[PDB]
Formats: sequence, structure tokens, C-alpha cells
Amino acid sequence: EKKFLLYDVNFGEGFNLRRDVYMRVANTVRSLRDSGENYILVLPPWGREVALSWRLFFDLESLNRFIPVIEFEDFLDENRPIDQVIYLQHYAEGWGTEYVRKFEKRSCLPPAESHYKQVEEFKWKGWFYSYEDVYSRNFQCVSIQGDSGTLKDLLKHSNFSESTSIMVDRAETILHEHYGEVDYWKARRSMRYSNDLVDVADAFRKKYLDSDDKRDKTKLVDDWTKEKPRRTAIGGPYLGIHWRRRDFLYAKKAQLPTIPGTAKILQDLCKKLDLQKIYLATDAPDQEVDELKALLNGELEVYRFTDTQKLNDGQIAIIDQYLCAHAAYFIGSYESTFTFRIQEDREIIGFPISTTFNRLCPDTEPTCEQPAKWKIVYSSDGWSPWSEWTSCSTSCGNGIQQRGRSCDSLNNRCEGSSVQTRTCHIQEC
Ligand SMILES: Nc1nc2c(ncn2[C@@H]2O[C@H](COP(=O)(O)OP(=O)(O)O)[C@@H](O)[C@H]2O)c(=O)[nH]1
Ligand SMILES: *[C@@H]1O[C@H](CO)[C@@H](O)[C@H](O)[C@H]1NC(C)=O
Repeated sequence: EKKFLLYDVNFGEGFNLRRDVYMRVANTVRSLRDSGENYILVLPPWGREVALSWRLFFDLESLNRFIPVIEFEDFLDENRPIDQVIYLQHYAEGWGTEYVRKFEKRSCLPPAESHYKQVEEFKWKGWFYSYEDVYSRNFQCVSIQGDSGTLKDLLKHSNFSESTSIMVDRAETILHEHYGEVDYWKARRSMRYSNDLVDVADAFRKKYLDSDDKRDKTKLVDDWTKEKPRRTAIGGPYLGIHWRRRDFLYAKKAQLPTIPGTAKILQDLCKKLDLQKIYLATDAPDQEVDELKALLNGELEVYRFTDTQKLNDGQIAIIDQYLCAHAAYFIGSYESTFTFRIQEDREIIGFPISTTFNRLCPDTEPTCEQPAKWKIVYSSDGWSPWSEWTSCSTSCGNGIQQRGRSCDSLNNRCEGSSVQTRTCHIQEC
């Protein structure tokens, strides 16, 4: 008995926050399947006016090794109705002294009812990834606190037993179960980039960066399930920088360097590491990149992927990430999920952690907070130290971060909390 899980996320969320939510939902599907449910994940079209296949960005065969996945267009070809939408929203009273995992159907909080409308008894209209003719047979809001496992529980609740296809909107509401542990990393590891994108990126490395997998020692097994831990990747003879600006300048100024600050940082790293080539991934306008270059030493060369051909903006972004990921040394931007996904690529490729978890400091704070070191994992008073805080659950609006610790109750009292939670807010949506 096939069942289908569809999802969407807050309209304002970017590509790389959406990549993280995929992992949350993919782990819900994993749990569902481990418990005997034949669930298939339907991949949501990439949109903000467009409705683009996952193939353009990712290797489906890789994704399919973790859980069964289909494109949304394939799902439509089966002529199956969407039986139920579950919207997903917070508990209006907010979380308490413990972060209780729970869910409950509740009246819809905004903007739910401005985004879905009952036009016939079994016809609820909504965005549905820009597809005008798609609709749901049923609709409701559910307040939820919890994780991939909690979502599993919700989807198995008797209230939805008659549905075969269910769409969970505002999926960013859900947290990772076991953040940074095996299954989190299996989901991350399965998101191999599309071969065509990897080919284009490798052509650039060869032609401009004196870089290929052979010399860089960055060759990865074709089948991600066979990856093993290593810290022996060298990378091409270049420095990678993700330079996040645009909106970050107008919601995030105090923790970013200026143009001269950035120049200084790059010059210093290049001297320390004997590198003369820099790969720059940035969203900044040409002028700003031009002013950066003009502040650098004449010996240093700055490269960017700009011969983009017929490639769409998301493909270009992936290419920038892959190129940063293969540098001898990487430095990224504060709280950017585009940067977070690069750090994860480096973990997978097998670089030393020193070369990966680095962030550009603001001009007046050279000992600024550096990113949390969530390292790749392949295997599964007496309190441990607290873990790092997780990345914010949301890239815009209010979200959640947590940190955890453990204690052996058999040989110690182990009093007090093993989890802390706090609100985070990266920028406005
Ligand atoms: N090509 C390219 N695009 C970028 C870069 N940095 C930001 N962007 C664009 O801006 C978006 C920012 O949203 P997201 O990926 O969620 O990352 P975040 O806002 O940095 O957390 C990215 O998806 C890209 O479309 C970059 O270095 N290269
Ligand atoms: C299931 O549906 C009924 C309304 O028909 C509702 O009372 C109940 O709260 C729902 N259960 C959950 C756990 O959301």
C-alpha cells in the first residue's frame, strides 16, 4: 500500500534552508518505512516565477538510496489526489521550561486561511507550487512541537488513516531528531549534486584552479552509502570564500566585514597558506567584487564562475558551493546556510576541520565567534559538557536552536535538564 508524503516551507525561506528541511522530512519518511509504512517522498518543485525539477540540482539516484523519492510531476502522472493538507503552526502559548514534543489540531493561525480556501466540499485551493489545477480534498492546521519522529507520529494518527497522499505545509516548524548523528548525516550524504553540475565545476577547476580530484585527493566513491571517514583530503591550490552580502547587509551588518576588511582577511590567509588563487562565491554586485579585487595584491588571482551558459540561478549557486568545497582552505559567512552546506560538503569530502569551520569576522572583532563544529558521523555529577547549539531551525522569522548533553543514570544521579532551547532569528522574511 503506497503512501505519498509531500511538503512545503514558509514562502520566504531560501534554497539552503530548504535543503536542510529536506533532511528533516526525509528522516520522517525513513522512520515511517522502518515502522512498516510504504511511504514515498514527493520532491517539492523549486520555485521562488518557476517550478523546477530536483534533477536540475541533485542526483536522484543518490537521494533514492536513503528513501524512495519521486518528482512532483511524476506524482501527478499517477493521477492521485492530494487527500490532505496539514498546515503546522506553533502552540500560541509557546514552549515551556522543557521543549515538549506534542501535536494537536487547532484553529488556524495566520496566514493559513489566506493561503487555502474551501471552494468545493472536497476541493481546497492553494499555492501548490504554482500549479493552478492542483487541489486538496481536505485541510486543517495542527500545532506541533517536535522533530522528524513527532511528525511520523502525526502522520500515523488515526485522523489521517484514510489518506494515501498527504502534504505537510510549513515543514520548517519541525526539528531534526538526533541533530548531527548518523541518520542526519545519512540524509545529508545522500544529497549528491547533479552530475552535469559536477562536470561543469570540474571543468572550471581544471582550466582555472590547477585542480582535479586526482591531485587534490578529493575523489569520492560513486555510491554515497560506501563513504568512510577520512581527514586526508588536500584540495586544489586555492582559497575558497563565501562572501554573503545583498540582504545580509540590510539585516545583518554588524557581524560582516567591510570590503577592506575582507581584502585584509584574504591577503593574510593567502600569505599564511602560500596560496595565490582565490575562488569567490558571492551574491554581491559586480561593483563590490571589483572594489574587492582592486584592494588585493597583484600576485593574487580571484576567480568566479560567470560563464553560466543556459544554467539557472540555483545551478550556479551549487557550482559556487562545490568549488568552495574543493579548496585547500575555506572561509564563509556568518549564519549563512549557503556556507553551512559548504562546510557539510567538506566534511563529506574529508578535509581537516581546521580548513572548514571558519567565518569572516567584522572589522572591529578579530576574535569573533567561529561556527559550531558539527562533524560528520558515520556510526551510531557525570554530565558531559553541553553540545554546540544546532543551526537555527528557520532562516527567517523566529526559529529554534538547541544544545544537549548526556549522563549515565546508572552510575550518577544525572539531575537536571539534558536539553536547552532558545529562540533564534536570523533575519526577517
Ligand atoms: N551563486 C551564488 N548565489 C548566492 C551566494 N550567496 C547567496 N546566494 C544566493 O542567495 C540565496 C540565499 O539563501 P540561502 O541559500 O538560503 O542562504 P542564506 O540566506 O545565506 O542562509 C542563495 O540560495 C543564493 O541564491 C553565492 O555565494 N553564490
Ligand atoms: C483529530 O481530529 C479531531 C477532530 O475531528 C480532533 O478533536 C483531534 O484534536 C485531532 N487529533 C489530533 C491529535 O490532532
